[PDB]
This record gives sequence, structure tokens and C-alpha cells, in this order.
Amino acid sequence: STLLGQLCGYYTQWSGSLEVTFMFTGSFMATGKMLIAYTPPGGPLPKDRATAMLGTHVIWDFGLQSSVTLVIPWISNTYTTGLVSIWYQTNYVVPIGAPNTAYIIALAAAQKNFTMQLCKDASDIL
Amino acid sequence: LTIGNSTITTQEAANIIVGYGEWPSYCSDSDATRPDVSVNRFYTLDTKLWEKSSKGWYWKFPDVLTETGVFGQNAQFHYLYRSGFCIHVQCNASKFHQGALLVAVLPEYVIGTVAGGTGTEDSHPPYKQTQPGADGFELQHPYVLDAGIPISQLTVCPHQWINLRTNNCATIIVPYINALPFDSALNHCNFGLLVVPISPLDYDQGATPVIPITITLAPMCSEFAGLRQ
Amino acid sequence: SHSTAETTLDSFFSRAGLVGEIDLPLEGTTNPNGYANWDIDITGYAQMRRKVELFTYMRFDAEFTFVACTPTGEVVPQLLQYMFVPPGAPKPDSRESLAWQTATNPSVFVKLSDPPAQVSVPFMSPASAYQWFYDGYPTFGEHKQEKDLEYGACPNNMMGTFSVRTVGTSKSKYPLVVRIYMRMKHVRAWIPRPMRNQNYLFKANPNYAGNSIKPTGASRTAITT
Repeated sequence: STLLGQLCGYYTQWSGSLEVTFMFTGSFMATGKMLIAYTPPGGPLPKDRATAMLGTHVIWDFGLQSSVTLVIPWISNTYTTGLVSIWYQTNYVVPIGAPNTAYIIALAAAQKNFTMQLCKDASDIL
Repeated sequence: LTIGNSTITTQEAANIIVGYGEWPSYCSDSDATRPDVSVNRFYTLDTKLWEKSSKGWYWKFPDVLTETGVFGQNAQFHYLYRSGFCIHVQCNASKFHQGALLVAVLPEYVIGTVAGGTGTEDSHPPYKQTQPGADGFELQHPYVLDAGIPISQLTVCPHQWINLRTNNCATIIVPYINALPFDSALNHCNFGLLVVPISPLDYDQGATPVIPITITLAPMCSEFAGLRQ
Repeated sequence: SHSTAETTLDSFFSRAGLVGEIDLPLEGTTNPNGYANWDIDITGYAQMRRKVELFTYMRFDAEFTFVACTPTGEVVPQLLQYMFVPPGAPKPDSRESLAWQTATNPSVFVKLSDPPAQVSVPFMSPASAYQWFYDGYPTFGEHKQEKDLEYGACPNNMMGTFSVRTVGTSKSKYPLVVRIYMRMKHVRAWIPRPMRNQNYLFKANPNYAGNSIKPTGASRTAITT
């Protein structure tokens, strides 16, 4: 869905760091804590939150609207690649008159140190 | 507020209170390794649920991190232990919620059982009550702190009030408090962390019935020493 | 309403209180051996336990006094031997035990005609301070296979034990009663904690009743005094 992704489809090899900012779009009166944690490749998905906490992790409170942004160290080409998981550290809490369900948008880009190398035209159409 | 690979987000402009006016220092005595690498980061205990019927919670240190963290791997492999703690208790509520949390630190928190009847004859409390791990344990009789010691005077210990109307976080820094410069880790619990409702949670119906108590803590000046078991 | 010396740690604790009484009757079921062993209990004096438990860590000297008479308060020509048995050394079991002769157990030889014996016991604990509250277990080992009644137990606060007996090979001619008074001297207290709320049920643990009580509830209603 990213422009980065569609561009990476036009090359075969790439290496860099990526930024992924998450944007909470709930009510203003809504608060809560989410636990974002990135686990490096090879190692499997952490079984629970507590075990996920003992690794690279980021505590996200809704005192910050969107400013929480994960920076993943390195991406290569030959669990081939590491996966980031988002966890409920704390239940969604709202007052009365506030919606009990909220949606959050993820936005992602590459840092300055990101590059692509060998070119390949792989587009569906036409 | 980032220390190591751990990143937590909280207010860095609150009322940080130091226990008995003394920061955790390194032992420069004769009783005897000082790790501050992956034993320096923030450990975040699973969230508890502040509720109307809640009686209160307590955690025993350093037992809470015995099995849960890398901190534990150094505490279970060394027969000697010494460390301070940075405790940060924060709950997230809305302007439509009420409550008042007393977060306190009572060193040598010995738990007691009960013994009713014409003849009093009781046993001694189990490990789950004595050393409840990171899960903690709910108070049985909060008014006497499960020890015949009145919570009415708990404020004589390192304390902070959490008023959902006023506060949101409580920060307590506790130094290594003990009669010996170095003690065991899996045997002696230097202190207990009390988080008890004085003014109970209330809200008009329709609001989220559980306010999330989050405990983020990190050992300030951990110094295990001893030798490797 | 001017001097604050009244409320110091020293003047609060320093006061010789009756801490235990030894009974050496002429004939009875209590002490048919004409001797007794009294382990030093600070909680011998009633109000003292709730007092010292205001703090967690403490340190003090103790001055012991021995008021000895017959159960009528009559003083009799009898020679007494008060022996102090340090934490290490073992307590005497028989009246002819070799514990009464062992020098490293200091002894006091007085008469009832002589004014009450008075000695001073230094801070005995191997730790830097006494400890009425131990949230854990004494041993530093994986031993967890027995009934852990060692919770709250802290055998480092052991102050030793006195051993009272009637001097001589033959049993005493008079019925005696020896009263022991302890007075705390140089005192330092460390970590303050709330004062006892409920009645004490046991000796080595802060257990309480199945039915909790309260300090006082005079006010029948909040409105009216």
C-alpha cells in the first residue's frame, strides 16, 4: 500500500532503515496504553506481551496522539525478515458519550540510509 | 524517556519523591559486579484493573523480577544482591472518573494470616502471599494491611497520592534499605510496594468500568556481586 | 511546652521495666530442679512490643537488674548465680551441667541480702541492627522441602540467655523468686512504620484476628459530635 512498496517492486535488492509512525484517531477524551515491540528476524513472534516486553519495545500512551513512531534498524535480502507486533498493554478506556471503538492509521516510510540496487520491471498492468 | 531498548512515555514534570531522602548508591564497602546494560532498562508489569470492588494490590521486591526479567538471571545466579529501584505507577482515566490511589513503599512488609475461633491456631502464609511474583497479590484485609498494621498511617513510608481528578502518575525512587550491605535475592524481600484504594472508584453507568494501573519500574543502581552459581 | 528532650528516642525507651520473673519454689511442678533458663525477650514487658515495632531496624544496649526475694518478699541468706549464656554457647540442661562451669559464659554471684545484681549487655546481633520484621527466610539455600514456619523468623536478633540457679551441691533451703528488669540504653531507630492496630496473636509473627477491629468509633453519626 506504501509508495515505498510499489517502488521496491521495481528493484530486486534493497537495504536501509524504515520509519513507521502510528496515528491514533480516537476521541480526545479517550486514553490507554499500547505496547509496540519489534522482534528481529530468525527469532519467532513473542508468545505473550511480557515476553515481548523483554525485547525491543515501545510503550505508547494516548497522551501522545500520533508522535509514537518505530524505527527498525536494518532490512536485507537473504523468518527471512523481522516482524513488528502491536500489543494491548492496557484496555481501551473512555467516559460516557465517548465511542467505545477507535481506529488507528499506520504510516510508513524509509530513512535517509535506504537504497535500492538491481532494477526489475514487475508490474501487473499491462 | 528512553533508557536502553526500552521506551516509555510519561510526564517528566511531576512530583518525583525520593524514599527517606536518599538516592540509590553503589556499595563501596568490603561486603562482596555492577551491571547497567540490559539490567538498566524499564520493566513493565502487566496492567492491573482499578475497580469499584478493588481492595488493593502489593508487590514484593526484588521478588517481582526474579523470573520475569534478565535482572532475574543475575539475581538467581548470584548468591548476593543489592539494588535500588525507580518505581513509576501511572493509571489512565478520563475526567468523568473518580478515585484515589495510595502508592507506598514499606520495607520489610511481613504478611500475616488470620485465626478466628475460641482457640486461635494459625499456620504461616504461603509463598504466593509472601512472594507473589510480578502478578502481585490482592489484599485480604486492607484496613490493617494484612499484618495488623493500620493503613491510616501508611504515609510515614515513601508515598504518593494518585487522584484521578488531580494526578495520573506516581513516582517513587527507593534506595537499598537493609540491615546488611548485601543480602539474598530469592530469600529476603527488602520491601513491598503498596497500591491501595482509599477513595473508591466511581462513575455513572456507561463508562469504562476498569481503570488501568500500569507499573513501569527499573533498578537504578543494581549491584549483584557475589559469585556465579 | 519548651523543651523537646522529652520526645527523643532515648528518653522514650530508656526505662527499667519488669521483663521476666524466675520461679524457684521449694517443691512444685514448675521448677523441681531448682534452676531455670530465661531467654532474653524484649516483649516480656507488655507495652514494649508495640513500642519497638514502630520502627523496623533498631540498635541498643540493655541494662539488666535482678530483684530477688521469697514469694512473700522476705530476704533470706541464700547465694545466687546468674549466668549469661551467649547466642553461640549452649544452654544448661541439668543442674550439674558443665555449662555452669564454662568460663566463656559470664556468671554473677550475688546474695539476696545484697542489692539487686546489675549488669550490661552490649549489642549482640551479627548484623548492623536488630530487625523485628523479616520479609523472607533466614537460610540462604534452596531448601524449600519442609514446613516453612521460618517466615518472619530472624535468628540474628538473638541476645543470648540468662541462667538462674541456687549455688551449692544441695537444693536450696528457701523458696525463691527472681525478677528481671531490662533497661534500654543507647538507642537508635531507623525505618518508621505505623503503630500496631490489632491485638497480638503470636510472638514471632504479626498475625492478627479473623475479626478486625478499630481504634475507636465514639461518634454514633458523622454529623453530631
